[PDB]
Amino acid sequence: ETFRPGGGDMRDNWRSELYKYKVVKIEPLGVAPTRCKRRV
Amino acid sequence: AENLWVTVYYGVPVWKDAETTLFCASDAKAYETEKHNVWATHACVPTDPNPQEIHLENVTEEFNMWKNNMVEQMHTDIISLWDQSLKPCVKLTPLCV
Amino acid sequence: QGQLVQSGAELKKPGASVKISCKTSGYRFNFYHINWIRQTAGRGPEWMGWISPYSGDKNLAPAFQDRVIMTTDTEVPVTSFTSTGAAYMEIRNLKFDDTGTYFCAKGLLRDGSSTWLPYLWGQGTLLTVSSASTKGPSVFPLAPSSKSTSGGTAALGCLVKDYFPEPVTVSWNSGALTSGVHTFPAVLQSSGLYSLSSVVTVPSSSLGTQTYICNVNHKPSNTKVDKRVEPKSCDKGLEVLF
Amino acid sequence: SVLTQSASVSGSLGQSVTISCTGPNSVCCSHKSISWYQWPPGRAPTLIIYEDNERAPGISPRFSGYKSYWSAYLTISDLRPEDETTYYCCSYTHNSGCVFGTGTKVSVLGQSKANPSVTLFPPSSEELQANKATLVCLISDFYPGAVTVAWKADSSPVKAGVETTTPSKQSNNKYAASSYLSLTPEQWKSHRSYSCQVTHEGSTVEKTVAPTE
Amino acid sequence: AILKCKDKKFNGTGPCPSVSTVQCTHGIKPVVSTQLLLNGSLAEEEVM
Amino acid sequence: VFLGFLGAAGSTMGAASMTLTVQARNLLSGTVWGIKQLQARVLAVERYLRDQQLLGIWGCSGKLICCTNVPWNSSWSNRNLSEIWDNMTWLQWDKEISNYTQIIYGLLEESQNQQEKNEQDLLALD
Amino acid sequence: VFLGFLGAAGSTMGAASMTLTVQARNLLSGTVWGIKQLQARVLAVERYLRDQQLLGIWGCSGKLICCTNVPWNSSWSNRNLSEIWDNMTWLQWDKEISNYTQIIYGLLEESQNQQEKNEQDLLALD
Ligand SMILES: *[C@@H]1O[C@H](CO)[C@@H](O[C@@H]2O[C@H](CO)[C@@H](O[C@@H]3O[C@H](CO[C@H]4O[C@H](CO[C@H]5O[C@H](CO)[C@@H](O)[C@H](O)[C@@H]5O)[C@@H](O)[C@H](O[C@H]5O[C@H](CO)[C@@H](O)[C@H](O)[C@@H]5O)[C@@H]4O)[C@@H](O)[C@H](O[C@H]4O[C@H](CO)[C@@H](O)[C@H](O)[C@@H]4O)[C@@H]3O)[C@H](O)[C@H]2NC(C)=O)[C@H](O)[C@H]1NC(C)=O
Ligand SMILES: *[C@@H]1O[C@H](CO)[C@@H](O[C@@H]2O[C@H](CO)[C@@H](O[C@@H]3O[C@H](CO)[C@@H](O)[C@H](O)[C@@H]3O)[C@H](O)[C@H]2NC(C)=O)[C@H](O)[C@H]1NC(C)=O
Ligand SMILES: *[C@@H]1O[C@H](CO)[C@@H](O[C@@H]2O[C@H](CO)[C@@H](O)[C@H](O)[C@H]2NC(C)=O)[C@H](O)[C@H]1NC(C)=O
Ligand SMILES: *[C@@H]1O[C@H](CO)[C@@H](O)[C@H](O)[C@H]1NC(C)=O
Ligand SMILES: *[C@@H]1O[C@H](CO)[C@@H](O)[C@H](O)[C@H]1NC(C)=O
Ligand SMILES: *[C@@H]1O[C@H](CO)[C@@H](O)[C@H](O)[C@H]1NC(C)=O
Ligand SMILES: *[C@@H]1O[C@H](CO)[C@@H](O)[C@H](O)[C@H]1NC(C)=O
Ligand SMILES: *[C@@H]1O[C@H](CO)[C@@H](O)[C@H](O)[C@H]1NC(C)=O
Repeated sequence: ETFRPGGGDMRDNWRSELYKYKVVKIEPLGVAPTRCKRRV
Repeated sequence: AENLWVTVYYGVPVWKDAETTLFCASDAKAYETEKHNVWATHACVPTDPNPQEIHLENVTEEFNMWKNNMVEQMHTDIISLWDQSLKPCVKLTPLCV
Repeated sequence: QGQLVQSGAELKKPGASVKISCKTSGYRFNFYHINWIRQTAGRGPEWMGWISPYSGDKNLAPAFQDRVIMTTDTEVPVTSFTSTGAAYMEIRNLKFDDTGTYFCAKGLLRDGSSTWLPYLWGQGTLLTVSSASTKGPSVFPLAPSSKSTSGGTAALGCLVKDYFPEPVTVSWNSGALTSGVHTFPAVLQSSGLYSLSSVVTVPSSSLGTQTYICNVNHKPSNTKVDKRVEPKSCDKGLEVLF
Repeated sequence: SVLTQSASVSGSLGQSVTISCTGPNSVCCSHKSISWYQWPPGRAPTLIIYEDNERAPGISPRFSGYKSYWSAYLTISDLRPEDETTYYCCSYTHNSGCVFGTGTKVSVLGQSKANPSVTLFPPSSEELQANKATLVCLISDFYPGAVTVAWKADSSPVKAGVETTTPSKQSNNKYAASSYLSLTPEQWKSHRSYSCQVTHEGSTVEKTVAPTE
Repeated sequence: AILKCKDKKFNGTGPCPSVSTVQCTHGIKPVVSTQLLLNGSLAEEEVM
Repeated sequence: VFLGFLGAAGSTMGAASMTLTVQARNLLSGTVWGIKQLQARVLAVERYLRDQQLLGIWGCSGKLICCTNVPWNSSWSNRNLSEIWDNMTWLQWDKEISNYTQIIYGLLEESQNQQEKNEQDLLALD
Repeated sequence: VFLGFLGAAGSTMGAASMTLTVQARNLLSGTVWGIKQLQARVLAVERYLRDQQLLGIWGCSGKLICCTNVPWNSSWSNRNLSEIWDNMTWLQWDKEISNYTQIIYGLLEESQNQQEKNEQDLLALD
């Protein structure tokens, strides 16, 4: 196998530093069942 | 009793993969470099002196460096950065003599 | 909602050691304990101990407090909620009363008063402790017999005679013929050797439309035998149909 | 074992059956938890009840538990043919481990009778060149699991080389067994025929092969 | 929030055993270059 | 103990219910390229008030925890009390009920405080 | 029945009081020309919090419906109970009381929860 230097797309240069990061959104609203009822 | 009832919880550790608008941060010593705003750091938010990193125990999340949007956002930032820095600069239109 | 697979059955002489593995899949290996329970024909079911892959904490029974070592490998992530792992256990100072089946079990819950409780179990690994050496089996073909003349049914099989130690798995046509297969338990002879029998019920009209090959496997001796059961019977009550 | 259960208990189809599980105060039952397991011989056990009265995930509501201050109980309503097996209980806590009981063999009554299917095999040609001779008496599909096997050499009792296995439960909720007779190549060619008598509930079945033909 | 993978061996794709969360990523210098990556973050143990 | 923001993410729901006041605290947090953060922090409060509006129109308003008079339908992944809070994470749980999340929300805003509060107006006049 | 957003607009006040949780739900809803919507959606949450602030400083906080300890002045269009909720729409009603709307608002924020809550501080110390 033969390997040669490349590049061109500068987006690759950022991937070498952003490989350990990703964006997520927090959705704090979660419903769950339990034996608890409110008042009347 | 034995029959369950729903209960609303606010502040649960629940997240999903998405894309948003990220902002910048670049220390406080970098702003002291001045020289009429070098590169980008002009109205950039000063970096938190004591950053916090919370290790999420028992958590296994899948990453994808090739399908990460932070790159496509950063790339469009540096490009736009290049244009804004050349707008108030001297145009060499009559140098094609 | 996963699967626990252990190593094959081994034969060990008393005084020596043996290491039984237990590979898991289909769930997070570190989120549940790994219990080890054995069962002999003299002391009944006995709980040996458990170990938490997350922390590494162990709790052995006083009976196995000074001759049993439990070890677990690191978790290998597959998905965000499932993974693959492997748990081991090492019992030293083997004796004659240590002969039986050893099981590994997954814990029930993560938190509560019954976290370590054995819920999901493996298939078990048979352990035989004897001074006797390993002896290969002798497979003999069983001639087809008449089961029902008016029904047009028959029954053929193979004979596994004189083997040691247990167990022995018998399949047909590389696992193609499974229906009507009845495998009987072995017998403990006076010599100390075992011998079982396998028989599959098949119609009499099937002769040159299906090949009957019984697959007897004996891993302890590392030998496999493929016998071609002759479809031509000798039963006079079946010869009428032919 | 220090944990004592009932030796044997029975129950009819469509009915219920209670299994006892007691012992000293050191194992039962104050400040102790009780669990139950369906453990078929030779197979893998299945968790039924955990924490006294709570059912395991995927367990039919036909099972129910109850613990007193001196003993615990397990009621199996609407009995099934596949419920006839051995059931063990376990005394445990959050810290300590498991202490299994003596065991309980549950017999389901009210089941239909099943005539045994017996097939006797003569010694193969490959064994006659060894040379040996082994008669194979296979027993299957009989209920309950309790049969006796006697051998005869030309209508004459055999007391040498007679061995019979223990009745084992199959997958179709029935029992099976196997008997073998060790003979010499001379006796196989000196006797007109050999038989395999199987007795069950007074009724005795018999299959006979003949070397003469 | 921004999640950060903290395992020493990670090819950028797949599940991560040791995950941590942060508000701001580390100082990433936008060095524009080709063929040779300059002034970047060094890998752990074996080269990746 | 304080694991921090999103600390008990891998912990059980019962355990993570102790860390509710932590993820709630850091949820709001107090020329171009500067408009990058403006449009982002505007969406930040819109995202906050959106959940707060739902949290208000339901029988809650008071954040963190609150009960409701809605029977748990077995079709919504029939699990037991000890099998949810002591054997499942919030991430793992939200993955199953995600199909019925929009359904449950409707039974909280409409069926409850619209019928409950109107019921109270009849009880408070006497 | 669900007539939808602004459904019972032509219906009586008593009937339209059943559709309160509907107009409240769709009230917040989750280079130039793109700044057109930004400045608009910013005013959207300011308009929301404005009403929410009034709804909070009064003896309400809890949305939809709430009672108050203010006697209805006859000068504010003296109508009867059955002549308001069963013979008048909210649009038609708001047209008459529009003159006294600012007056009533003052009797709710000042006269009540400033004197009521302070009263409670005296009742809660004992
Ligand atoms: C990430 O995931 C992991 C895995 O999923 C998870 O770990 C589980 O955490 C839960 C709690 O949330 C654990 O469940 C509890 O376990 C308690 C531990 O049991 C005690 O007893 C052990 C046995 O002691 C015997 O043996 C020793 C010899 O070894 C002997 O000397 C003793 O005398 C005794 O005979 C003991 O070893 C163990 O000690 C460990 O823990 C202490 C801290 O407590 C630590 O200092 C030690 O170094 C050692 O690591 C421990 O003392 C158990 O007590 C507990 O039961 C009580 O609590 C529940 C409530 O949870 C009550 O309802 C109940 O009534 C009891 O009061 C409970 O069972 C579980 O065991 C973990 N492991 C698993 C599931 O594999 C992490 O928490 C997760 N973390 C995050 C951040 O997500
Ligand atoms: C080029 O690579 C070299 C590595 O050979 C870089 O030198 C290293 O720089 C790092 C900081 O980026 C130093 O780490 C520091 O270590 C001290 C030790 O206590 C710690 O207290 C600091 O917090 C920090 O982590 C590292 O020591 C240093 N290496 C040596 C041998 O001194 C160099 O900075 C790189 N140049 C660039 C990126 O322009
Ligand atoms: C990155 O590493 C992961 C290991 O975590 C690789 O995933 C495995 O890939 C092999 C083949 O390359 C498969 O046989 C395994 O089943 C994969 N494991 C899992 C959990 O998916 C992944 O392929 C690697 N990526 C690249 C581009 O090499
Ligand atoms: C669910 O848990 C409760 C504990 O209160 C128990 O009584 C019940 O039998 C359990 N049901 C099932 C189906 O596990
Ligand atoms: C519960 O879900 C089922 C769907 O499986 C549905 O038919 C039923 O109406 C639901 N229960 C109620 C009370 O709506
Ligand atoms: C949710 O629904 C989708 C299809 O609508 C289905 O594929 C998925 O399995 C469902 N979730 C669960 C937990 O069953
Ligand atoms: C009611 O309105 C009249 C004006 O017609 C005013 O004089 C009177 O003071 C008002 N009542 C109260 C209690 O303020
Ligand atoms: C409100 O006041 C204006 C003048 O201030 C008056 O013209 C109008 O009639 C009043 N509204 C009603 C319903 O009377």
